Amino acid sequence: KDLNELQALIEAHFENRKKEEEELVSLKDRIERRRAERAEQQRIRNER
Amino acid sequence: SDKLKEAETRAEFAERSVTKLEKSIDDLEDELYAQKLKYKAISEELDHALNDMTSI
Repeated sequence: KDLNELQALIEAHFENRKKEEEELVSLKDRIERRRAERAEQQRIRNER
Repeated sequence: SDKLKEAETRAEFAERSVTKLEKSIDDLEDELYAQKLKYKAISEELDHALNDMTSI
C-alpha cells in the first residue's frame, strides 16, 4: 500500500506539473504573440 | 539652443538603450524556451518510463 499510495502521488504530481507545463506553454505562445505584435507595431512606428 | 541639444542627445541615448534591451529580452526568452523544450523532452521520456512502470 506504500508503493500504491506513492505511485498514486507520483502520477498525481505528474498530472499537476503537466498542467503547469501546459499553462507555461500557453504562456510562451501568448508571449510569442506579444513578440510579434510588439514587432509589427514597433515596425509601424519606425516606418512613420 | 543648449537645452534643445541636451534633450536631443538624451532622446538618442534612451532610444538606443531601448533597442538593446528589446533585443536582449527577446534572446533571453529564446533561451528560456529552449531550456523548457529540453525539460519537456526529458519529462516525456520519464512519462514513458512511468507508463512502462505501470506494467512493472
